Amino acid sequence: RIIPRHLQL
Amino acid sequence: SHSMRYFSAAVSRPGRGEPRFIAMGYVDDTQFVRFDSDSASPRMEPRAPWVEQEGPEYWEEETRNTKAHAQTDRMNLQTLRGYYNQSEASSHTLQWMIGCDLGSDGRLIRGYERYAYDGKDYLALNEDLRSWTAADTAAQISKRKCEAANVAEQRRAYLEGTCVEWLHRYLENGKEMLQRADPPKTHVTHHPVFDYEATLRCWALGFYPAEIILTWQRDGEDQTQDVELVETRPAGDGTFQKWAAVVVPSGEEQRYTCHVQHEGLPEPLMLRWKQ
Amino acid sequence: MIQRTPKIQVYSRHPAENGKSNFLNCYVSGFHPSDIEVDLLKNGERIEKVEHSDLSFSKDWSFYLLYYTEFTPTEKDEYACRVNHVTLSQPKIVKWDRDM
Ligand SMILES: [Cl-]
Ligand SMILES: [Cl-]
Ligand SMILES: [Co+2]
Repeated sequence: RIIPRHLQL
Repeated sequence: SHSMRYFSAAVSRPGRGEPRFIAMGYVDDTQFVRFDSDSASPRMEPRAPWVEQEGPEYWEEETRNTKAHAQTDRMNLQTLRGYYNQSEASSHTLQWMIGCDLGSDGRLIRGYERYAYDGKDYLALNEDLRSWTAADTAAQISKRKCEAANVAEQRRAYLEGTCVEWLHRYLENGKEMLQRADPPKTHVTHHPVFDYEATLRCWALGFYPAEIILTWQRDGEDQTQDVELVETRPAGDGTFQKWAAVVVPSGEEQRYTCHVQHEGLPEPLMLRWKQ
Repeated sequence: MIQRTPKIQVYSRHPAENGKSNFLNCYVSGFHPSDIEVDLLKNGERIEKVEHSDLSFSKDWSFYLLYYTEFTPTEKDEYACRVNHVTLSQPKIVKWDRDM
């Protein structure tokens, strides 16, 4: 299960 | 000991199209899911049999979220290009890794999340999963951004909840492939030179996981200093290989013993060349 | 920028025997950036239909790939791996030594 969102850098 | 990891790589290629985005999930050393923006029809795809049983809702949700990651990362590529005032014509690489480690009791021992830009550490979530470490003055902008949004809270929630829970599920579903401990097949090879010296090569084959220790003993002493050790490599069938070689004086082969240590092993074994 | 030249290993999946078809592997790792060219050669002859695992990367961020293809060892047949990368002024060739 991948984490829902990627971080906004 | 077990772990689950997800990795991603966003690679810009000005003049050759939109940045390529690949994402993949691993359980220990086994890849089980893969997404590639260069695919005819981008989507999260299975890479291990034990994840193929997940229903359409799972794949639909994984693919949707991963497509979102790709869009966020393409945007990241270009925020960082700005941060470093880099040329619009230049190519760059943004890598990500997130994961949870489970101890031998099965509960979380550690989680992460880190980023690298052009092969250099950029931003990392600290062990306490509540703070961040920026590698430079650009990353400090990202760090301040994450802190202001209290995002660590959400990353920690995933690492402590979802990550652990699903790792436990995959471990059970792919129990035969994942919770297995092949021991390596071992043997030593002899390679003479004429009267003076011979190379003894200690082989470790068909083992899993990749973690292994190989060491040479001469009457009970490590030789590390003069031992050539190759990087552990994949056989191609789901197992790994590795060898350690040592040049010894001809006639004293029997004085050397190889020490192999692998989890599938019930007791560290000791090999000695057969004449 | 960071530049890491590829580490290369050429080996077979199972012990070399002359006559038995086996698997010729060329493990390329520790490189960056990710762009890379890899060919498996047979007596200098570029082998077709060669496959490769999915592009991935290690904990240290360096990339790695595994190129492979079925083959049959021979006392006369020389197998090697040709690799080109931005870090290389010219393509690099590593010959398959059944003893390594
Ligand atoms: Cl450079
Ligand atoms: Cl540099
Ligand atoms: Co440089």
